[PDB]
Amino acid sequence: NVFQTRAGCLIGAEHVNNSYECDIPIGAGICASYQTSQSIIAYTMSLGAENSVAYSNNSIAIPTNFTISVTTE
Amino acid sequence: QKLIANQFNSAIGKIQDSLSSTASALGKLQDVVNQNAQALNTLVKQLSSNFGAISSVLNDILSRLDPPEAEVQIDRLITGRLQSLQTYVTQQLIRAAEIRASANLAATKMSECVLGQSKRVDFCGKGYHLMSFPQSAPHGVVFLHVTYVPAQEKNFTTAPAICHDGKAHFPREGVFVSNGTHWFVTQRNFYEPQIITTDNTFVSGNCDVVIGIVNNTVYDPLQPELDS
Amino acid sequence: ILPVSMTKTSVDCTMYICGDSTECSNLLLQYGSFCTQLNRALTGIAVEQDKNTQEVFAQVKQIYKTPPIKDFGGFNFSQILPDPSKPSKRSFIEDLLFNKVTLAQKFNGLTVLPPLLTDEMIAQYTSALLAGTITSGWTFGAGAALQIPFAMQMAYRFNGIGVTQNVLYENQKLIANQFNSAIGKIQDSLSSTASALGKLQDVVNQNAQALNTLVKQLSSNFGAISSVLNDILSRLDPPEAEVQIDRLITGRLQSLQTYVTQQLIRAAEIRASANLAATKMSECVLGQSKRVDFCGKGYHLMSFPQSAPHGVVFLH
Ligand SMILES: *[C@@H]1O[C@H](CO)[C@@H](O[C@@H]2O[C@H](CO)[C@@H](O)[C@H](O)[C@H]2NC(C)=O)[C@H](O)[C@H]1NC(C)=O
Ligand SMILES: *[C@@H]1O[C@H](CO)[C@@H](O[C@@H]2O[C@H](CO)[C@@H](O)[C@H](O)[C@H]2NC(C)=O)[C@H](O)[C@H]1NC(C)=O
Ligand SMILES: *[C@@H]1O[C@H](CO)[C@@H](O[C@@H]2O[C@H](CO)[C@@H](O)[C@H](O)[C@H]2NC(C)=O)[C@H](O)[C@H]1NC(C)=O
Ligand SMILES: *[C@@H]1O[C@H](CO)[C@@H](O[C@@H]2O[C@H](CO)[C@@H](O)[C@H](O)[C@H]2NC(C)=O)[C@H](O)[C@H]1NC(C)=O
Ligand SMILES: *[C@@H]1O[C@H](CO)[C@@H](O)[C@H](O)[C@H]1NC(C)=O
Ligand SMILES: *[C@@H]1O[C@H](CO)[C@@H](O)[C@H](O)[C@H]1NC(C)=O
Ligand SMILES: *[C@@H]1O[C@H](CO)[C@@H](O)[C@H](O)[C@H]1NC(C)=O
Repeated sequence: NVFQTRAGCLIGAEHVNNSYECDIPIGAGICASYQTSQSIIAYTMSLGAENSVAYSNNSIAIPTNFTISVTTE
Repeated sequence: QKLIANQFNSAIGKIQDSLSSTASALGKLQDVVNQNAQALNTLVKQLSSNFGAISSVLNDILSRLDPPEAEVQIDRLITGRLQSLQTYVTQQLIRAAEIRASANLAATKMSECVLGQSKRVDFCGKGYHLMSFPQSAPHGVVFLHVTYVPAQEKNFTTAPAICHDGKAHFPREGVFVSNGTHWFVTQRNFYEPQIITTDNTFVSGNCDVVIGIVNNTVYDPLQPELDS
Repeated sequence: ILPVSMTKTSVDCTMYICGDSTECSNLLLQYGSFCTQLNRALTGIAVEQDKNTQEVFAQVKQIYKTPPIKDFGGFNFSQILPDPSKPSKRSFIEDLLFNKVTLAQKFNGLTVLPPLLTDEMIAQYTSALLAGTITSGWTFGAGAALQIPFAMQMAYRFNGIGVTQNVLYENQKLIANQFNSAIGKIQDSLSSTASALGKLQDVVNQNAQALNTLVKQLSSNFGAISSVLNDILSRLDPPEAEVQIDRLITGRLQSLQTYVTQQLIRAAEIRASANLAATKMSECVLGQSKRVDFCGKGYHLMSFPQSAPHGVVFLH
């Protein structure tokens, strides 16, 4: 199986119309990953989940609860 | 208090388990060691190279060739090894500069996040910063940032101000919210409704200039007391 | 304006020094492992270049988008928000910045690799950041985004800089008009003047000059009869032909050494600039800063990021 990208061309991996997070970077927005079938797929990476706040000129959102988190650096 | 204590204990247990299970979290500290080991190994392995001479060992050359060209071979080896050492030293200098650049940031973080509380956004961990605890590590330091994150949201209907007697009342510290029928004033980071009164609001002129003002009664804590 | 990344370059060693010459490669093999250190250093530089952009821009968990109705209390953000009409989802000022920058052609063993993130992804990232800043304020930098009317957000900022909110609420039209006029003025200044983006053009010029010098170094005799490997091989007796070739090999190797060292130093400087840009994006944009002269002269209110070729642009 032969696939052509902007950073050369990839053989041995199949194209997918979906989009997921980047697992193994390749270049020009193309990331490859190991599906599950048990094959290797080359897709276009997705930046993140779509979201749209319900903005309005007289609407607010005030939290009613909290959570304490510990982060290691 | 009890809920926060339990959450902190659970977070500490969770990070301990995460460190105990996954071993790929210390890549930053391992990269320096691997790079230095590779540099030293390459520098050592560079010895066994002819560099254009007959042999890679000068003792063999001296024990087989007479001085007039043995010295030429030795000079070739000298040039090669000297330039290789030059390259290694330059690489070490650059890497040491990078490490010092990182150590300065580590010192700044230790001075600010640990010894005090930082208002710099996204400097001592995601969310609002509370405190930090330092932990040592081989050729490095590890911080445990403690942060505060709001959890469960709601929906309300705000208002920039409120008219009571033609005047305009603004919140001293907080916002005006409505649960559908009544109006309250609450702090901006935790839902805690309170009755609107002359202790949470300050007057500022008439109320035909503000855009979006909605009028409702404002309680006075003195009239009922004066009634008796 | 401040740069964030440089060109993603890589140069082959054997092809550069001994391009199509078996004898030259055989001679070069005697020098040890000098054909791998340069490749490793350039690979590290490339990975660092990718990481710089990945850490400067990718700071949003989701991809927010502005509501269709642009009712922001009189403010006008149409000059910075994305334009769906354009084939690429880039704003007006982003297009202006892209058209103000001008300028792989060599094939002596040198290649350039494309960046991991295309410009469309960078535009989407900046659009998400800007929409989050407009709609939710700074609450989207801590947890989930919380909607809030823009006038109330501006009142919060005014209270942040020690000015009572009734100052804003009773002058709203004046601040709206001043902000719109300022946006128009900066757009006109960017459109007219051309020397504002020197900090981004000089990096490209330096890289181009370095590559051009490295290529031009091929035509140096270095003390030999000629600068062509084939010419020396096809004319001279091999026992002295190899002696002549040694000088060329040494010269080209040391030239590669010099180029790699210069690239390393420049990459370190660019990394420092990228770290500064990331700090500014985290502080000025996702919140309000009390550090004097950090987010622009005067008391800081807020900021808007805009992308640029190999760099980022803030509007404090
Ligand atoms: C705020 O959130 C906390 C957890 O994040 C809630 O505490 C939990 O309450 C449930 C009761 O339904 C218990 O079963 C859990 O054990 C509690 N968790 C912890 C860690 O104590 C808390 O109830 C929430 N606040 C409100 C008002 O509901
Ligand atoms: C909005 O909040 C007010 C104040 O809490 C609510 O008014 C009270 O509602 C409870 C029942 O939920 C009654 O027992 C009280 O008598 C009400 N207060 C008064 C002074 O009459 C009101 O119901 C809330 N609105 C909604 C839609 O939940
Ligand atoms: C605040 O209350 C006043 C009543 O005192 C409302 O003013 C009335 O507005 C209507 C329509 O604009 C007029 O026809 C009346 O003559 C007004 N009354 C007075 C006494 O001036 C006002 O509408 C209220 N505020 C809001 C936002 O509705
Ligand atoms: C925000 O400003 C832009 C200026 O770029 C306005 O777009 C112009 O609007 C006028 C009408 O007042 C038109 O005559 C121009 O042709 C528009 N220019 C462009 C480039 O389209 C825009 O209208 C303003 N926003 C609002 C809500 O009016
Ligand atoms: C799905 O992918 C195939 C190639 O694998 C492509 O031919 C097809 O057009 C894609 N589907 C759509 C809707 O684009
Ligand atoms: C507030 O209402 C909007 C639409 O009315 C909704 O999309 C949003 O989820 C609501 N907020 C919460 C916290 O549920
Ligand atoms: C809010 O927007 C609505 C339109 O969606 C408009 O009718 C209303 O007057 C606006 N409120 C204010 C205070 O301007």
